[PDB]
Amino acid sequence: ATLFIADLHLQTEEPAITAGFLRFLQGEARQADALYILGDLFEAWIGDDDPNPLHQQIASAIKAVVDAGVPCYFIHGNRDFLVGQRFARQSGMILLAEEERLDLYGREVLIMHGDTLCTDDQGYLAFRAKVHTPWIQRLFLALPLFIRHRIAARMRIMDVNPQAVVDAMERHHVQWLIHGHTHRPAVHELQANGQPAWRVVLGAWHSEGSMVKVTPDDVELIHFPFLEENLYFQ
Ligand SMILES: O=C(CCCCCNC(=O)Nc1ccc(S(=O)(=O)N2CCN(c3cc(Cl)cc(C(F)(F)F)c3)CC2)cc1)NO
Ligand SMILES: [Mn+2]
Ligand SMILES: [Mn+2]
Repeated sequence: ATLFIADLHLQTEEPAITAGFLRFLQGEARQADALYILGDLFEAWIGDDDPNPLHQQIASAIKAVVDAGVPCYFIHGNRDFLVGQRFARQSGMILLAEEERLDLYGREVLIMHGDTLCTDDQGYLAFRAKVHTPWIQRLFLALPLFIRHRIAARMRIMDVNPQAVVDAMERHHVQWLIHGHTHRPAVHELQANGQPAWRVVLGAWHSEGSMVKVTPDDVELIHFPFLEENLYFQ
């Protein structure tokens, strides 16, 4: 099976989500053919030179999955668009483009974070265009770390446009799309390329975890607890 997760929004102040993700990496992920992280792995990112200990803790845990034979892939979210090749090397992850078409057991599947499908929010899309401009990213990353941290602290949900969904699935000629961003886990039926098509949405990790599991036989949207919930009787 191939696994998809997104919208964990990991951060120091939410250790329960981190512990849930570490358990996921040490258990479920080790049995997978591959693990894809469709953006918003971290609640914030100001560059790969950040000494935040959580970053190294997460990189080591993902690296252990990769070393166990499970390739891991990352598409950027709107929270963590500055994740770069240094973190890719630390974690063993492979960075992918904003849209990718996958062969999953003979099923062609488009994957993306999902924010680019929210074409009704033109203000957001203009902000996105600016922070994805390479010369702007370069200038921001050149600032001292302490300045970047102040900017980020100081700076501290839209849904998809149905026609943007059809356009993306016809551009890639797929009948299956998996994304996150909207935090509304669901399976939507539509029509694309003259045939029934499906859009599968991941959940954010709020109280419990969420993943999509693709097998040769089906597509599974799965909700599971962060920790081992030991039975006990009354
Ligand atoms: O979860 C969700 C969220 C719902 C959708 C909300 C969309 N809005 C949103 O995401 N905002 C946002 C805010 C702060 C951060 S940040 O703290 O990580 N960090 C990033 C780098 N960043 C920067 C970069 C560059 Cl290049 C240039 C500059 C500037 F401005 F100084 F020039 C700053 C400083 C701030 C990241 C994202 N959807 O699924
Ligand atoms: Mn998110
Ligand atoms: Mn997002």
